[PDB]
Amino acid sequence: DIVMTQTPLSLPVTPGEPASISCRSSQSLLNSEDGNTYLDWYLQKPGQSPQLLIYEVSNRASGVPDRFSGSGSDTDFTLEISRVEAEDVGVYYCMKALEFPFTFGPGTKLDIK
Amino acid sequence: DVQLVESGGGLVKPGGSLRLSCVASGFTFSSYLMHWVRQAPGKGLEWVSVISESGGNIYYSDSVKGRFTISRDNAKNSLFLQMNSLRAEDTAVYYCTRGGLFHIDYDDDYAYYYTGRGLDYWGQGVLVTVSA
Amino acid sequence: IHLENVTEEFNMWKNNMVEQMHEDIISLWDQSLKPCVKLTPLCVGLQCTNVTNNITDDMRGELKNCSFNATTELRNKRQKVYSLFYRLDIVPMVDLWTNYRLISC
Amino acid sequence: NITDDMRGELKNCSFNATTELRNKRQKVYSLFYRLDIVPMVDLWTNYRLISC
Amino acid sequence: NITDDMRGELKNCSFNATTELRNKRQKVYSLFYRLDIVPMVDLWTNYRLISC
Ligand SMILES: *[C@@H]1O[C@H](CO)[C@@H](O[C@@H]2O[C@H](CO)[C@@H](O[C@@H]3O[C@H](CO)[C@@H](O)[C@H](O[C@H]4O[C@H](CO)[C@@H](O)[C@H](O)[C@@H]4O[C@H]4O[C@H](CO)[C@@H](O)[C@H](O)[C@@H]4O)[C@@H]3O)[C@H](O)[C@H]2NC(C)=O)[C@H](O)[C@H]1NC(C)=O
Ligand SMILES: *[C@@H]1O[C@H](CO)[C@@H](O[C@@H]2O[C@H](CO)[C@@H](O[C@@H]3O[C@H](CO)[C@@H](O)[C@H](O)[C@@H]3O)[C@H](O)[C@H]2NC(C)=O)[C@H](O)[C@H]1NC(C)=O
Ligand SMILES: *[C@@H]1O[C@H](CO)[C@@H](O[C@@H]2O[C@H](CO)[C@@H](O)[C@H](O)[C@H]2NC(C)=O)[C@H](O)[C@H]1NC(C)=O
Ligand SMILES: *[C@@H]1O[C@H](CO)[C@@H](O[C@@H]2O[C@H](CO)[C@@H](O)[C@H](O)[C@H]2NC(C)=O)[C@H](O)[C@H]1NC(C)=O
Ligand SMILES: *[C@@H]1O[C@H](CO)[C@@H](O)[C@H](O)[C@H]1NC(C)=O
Ligand SMILES: *[C@@H]1O[C@H](CO)[C@@H](O)[C@H](O)[C@H]1NC(C)=O
Ligand SMILES: *[C@@H]1O[C@H](CO)[C@@H](O)[C@H](O)[C@H]1NC(C)=O
Repeated sequence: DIVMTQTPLSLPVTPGEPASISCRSSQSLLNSEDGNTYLDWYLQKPGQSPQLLIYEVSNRASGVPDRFSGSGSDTDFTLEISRVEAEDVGVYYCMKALEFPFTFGPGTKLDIK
Repeated sequence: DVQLVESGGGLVKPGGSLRLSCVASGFTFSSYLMHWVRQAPGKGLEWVSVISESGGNIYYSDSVKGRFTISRDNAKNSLFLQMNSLRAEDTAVYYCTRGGLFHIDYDDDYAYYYTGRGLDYWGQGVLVTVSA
Repeated sequence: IHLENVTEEFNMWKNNMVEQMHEDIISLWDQSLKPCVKLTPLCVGLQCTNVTNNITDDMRGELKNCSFNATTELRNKRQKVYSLFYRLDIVPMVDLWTNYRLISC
Repeated sequence: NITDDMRGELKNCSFNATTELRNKRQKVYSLFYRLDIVPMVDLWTNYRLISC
Repeated sequence: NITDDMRGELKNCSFNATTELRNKRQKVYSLFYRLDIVPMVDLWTNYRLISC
């Protein structure tokens, strides 16, 4: 009953410049038990398994460069990168994490112009 | 040094069965939730199923109910996924991942604690092909 | 005893017998329920699904098949219990491996 | 040193007792009479108090 | 910002409180007066309440 969609399916960016990937939920992802919103961001580099970038709306995963920062409302989320290098491009996925039946959005392709 | 290595993939004919095995190391296996996620060629990531640390609580995505069974063996530090009645739509690279940290506080009346970290570490990936 | 030729003014809305009956019924109700089993150990999350029996058009979602880990005779043991609860008695909750909890907890 | 008529009458039973703090337990042992406990089947324990 | 007269009088105490559900715990912080706090050695915790 909850699905994820991402508008910027193709977002080329000039290397070294900021970019952001938006994501929208069909339903609120806020957990009323503790006030936290559960949404993960993942990046799958070509030829590699996906890695975790952001857990929860804004908590950065260990090992992830500080340039990656999540933000958002109960349904409207954005992942911002202050500068995108070749090491930071590939396919991004928005994964909901409120209800146990986890799902992924269609994903977006981040690339270098 | 968290490692997750899948094996047991290959080509299976439609209607057959195949069991994948993910071997974990670098952490206590019995303390974390385990997830399977699949990616069909040309498609994005699709969540498949999760098994609790004890194996007592299992939940599958609607798209994979019945056909897929998830199991684990904590003594052997391994996770298994048994696939039955495979369809052409089931061709995908399957990945095992570690979930959050679940702890039973024995002293505190067997209380439950859980810390989420998303899907944390991901494995190498094993390809399952369903075709004939 | 009938009182011939006695006219008495009544007012049923100023009758203190109503207030006494009310307090006596509430007091007896509380006295009856006080020495009984408390269900505080059952204020846990429930894993609830649709009832698998034949459901008529007016019963869809009214009754759910819920399961939970309840305490037992011994403090260090747990048991998995299945029961049917009415939708009115449970409310949605977000948790790990549960869907609902009892409305009054 | 147990006499002939006391063999199995008294048992040395250990258990995880609670403490004055909710989140801590104390491993204790005590001597119980056979009439106070009954057999139980478990992974780590084998008796329970007769009235529980 | 604590003046010299209040040094050591208040402490910021973290603990795992119970919550609405029997098997859940709520991590909370509170400020307690020093007179209500008694030292304990433990391994993780530092103090307990004086009346427990
Ligand atoms: C609510 O309470 C109930 C009651 O306490 C809980 O139910 C208990 O659940 C656990 C987990 O399911 C269960 O433990 C298993 O009991 C089996 C009894 O035969 C054991 O055989 C089993 O061992 C297997 O799994 C272990 C998992 O690591 C392995 O270490 C072990 O080697 C065994 O592996 C075999 O099985 C697996 C299956 O996945 C397979 O892959 C392997 O190849 C191999 O064949 C566990 O010890 C308890 O017995 C249940 N208790 C009772 C009384 O039945 C319930 O979980 C609680 N619910 C919640 C939400 O907390
Ligand atoms: C009081 O509670 C504690 C904690 O639950 C109990 O500790 C348990 O003790 C048993 C003793 O046999 C342990 O079993 C042993 O475990 C090791 C693990 O490596 C294994 O190699 C041995 O073969 C054996 O199985 C058990 O693990 C341990 N439990 C925990 C959770 O640590 C204790 O026994 C309880 N006391 C009583 C009197 O019930
Ligand atoms: C509620 O759910 C439980 C769990 O699925 C059902 O109990 C099981 O029912 C099957 C038959 O459908 C039995 O083979 C199992 O042995 C039962 N398990 C237990 C633990 O009791 C229960 O029947 C369901 N009830 C309703 C009304 O749908
Ligand atoms: C409150 O509870 C938490 C969770 O049980 C305790 O933090 C854990 O402490 C253990 C100590 O061995 C660590 O291994 C865990 O990693 C900690 N949890 C997390 C999520 O990091 C905490 O210490 C408890 N505090 C009190 C005061 O009781
Ligand atoms: C349960 O019944 C309700 C009735 O409205 C329905 O919406 C829901 O999808 C059903 N769920 C399942 C799992 O059958
Ligand atoms: C304890 O004493 C009883 C006395 O009948 C005996 O049967 C039993 O084997 C003894 N057990 C042990 C462990 O010494
Ligand atoms: C905390 O307060 C105590 C009061 O005795 C003092 O000794 C200690 O140095 C203080 N610690 C810090 C870090 O300010």
